[PDB]
Amino acid sequence: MIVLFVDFDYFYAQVEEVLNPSLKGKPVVVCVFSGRFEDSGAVATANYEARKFGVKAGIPIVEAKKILPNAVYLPMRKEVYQQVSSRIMNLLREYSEKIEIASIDEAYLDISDKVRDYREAYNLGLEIKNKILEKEKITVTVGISKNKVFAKIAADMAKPNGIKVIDDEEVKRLIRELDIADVPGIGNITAEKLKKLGINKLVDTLSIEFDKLKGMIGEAKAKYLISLARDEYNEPIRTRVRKSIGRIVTMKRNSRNLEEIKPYLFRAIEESYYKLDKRIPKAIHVVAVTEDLDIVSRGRTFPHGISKETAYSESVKLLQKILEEDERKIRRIGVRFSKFIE
DNA sequence: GGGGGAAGGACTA
DNA sequence: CATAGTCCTTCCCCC
Ligand SMILES: [Ca+2]
Ligand SMILES: [Ca+2]
Ligand SMILES: [Ca+2]
Repeated sequence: MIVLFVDFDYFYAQVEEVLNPSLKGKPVVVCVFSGRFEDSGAVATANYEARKFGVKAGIPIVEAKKILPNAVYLPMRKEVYQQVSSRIMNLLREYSEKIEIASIDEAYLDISDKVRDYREAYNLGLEIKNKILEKEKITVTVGISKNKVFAKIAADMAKPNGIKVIDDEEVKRLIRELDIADVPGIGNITAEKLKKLGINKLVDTLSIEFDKLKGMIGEAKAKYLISLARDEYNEPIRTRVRKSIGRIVTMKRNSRNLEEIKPYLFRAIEESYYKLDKRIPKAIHVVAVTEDLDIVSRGRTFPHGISKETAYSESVKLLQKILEEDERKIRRIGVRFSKFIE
């Protein structure tokens, strides 16, 4: 199998650079201003000019400002990035039918039937990079290998504006030399737990009692790392299997005023439909988190399929039913979609 | 056997 | 609640 992975480089910040070219070359830091007080919140993504000085994903905005007081700090514009992202995903759609959109900034293409080998996979990666740069002026990094995991690792290694193939032999080498912390889906907490079991490489998970490994990190992650270590990993590039897809936004002030709530609910729906993409729900649940943090929800099933605009109007009715049946103010409001058609 | 929902955990998917 | 959101983990009801 030949898998080609694409990640859009320092995406939120790059998009901002594209919408305002004067920012290029200067440190740029997109942040999620949490609203608790001036500069509360954490950095979402920073460009490389900012990473040079340690400003990066997840550190407090207040700290970023101490290290780089004169950088350009911008608020998160999730909607803008989703729109720019969907267009890029549409371009990727031209290169393969088997595509798996993983998040707003990345996707996997199974190109097993479009190319005969890595040399051709590589030329295709350059084509793709050139297409996106041409259409949207956004640089991306391509990772190519025998499965999803190694294709992503290659992009992580080659970024930004890069391309890299990890052939079968290097896969065998990496299974032995790759810090476990660098494996997709594996974060710090799990990394630390394994360090403590004296595990630092994929290969290491092959010399420990499965039940001892499972006991520390869960069955799913234990099988996972193991199937990789045995170069036995092979999961299809399939549209992800999801129970429900939703979004819950925290409002600025608790409320029970139908008109005041609406906007937030709609932003929730908007975002939700962007995340649903081709998937079509039959069920919609409106979800409210009350002032005292209780969860209240009212849903409805539609034998046909729920269009975005129908979700807009049917949710409002569900929201009204909630207000009539619970007199508490609402703090957070959102929606959930489930039971998809095939 | 596994869908799928509740509530807390871990990853940036 | 106390960086937010997304997705994962564990457990239990239920088909
Ligand atoms: Ca990225
Ligand atoms: Ca990414
Ligand atoms: Ca990452």
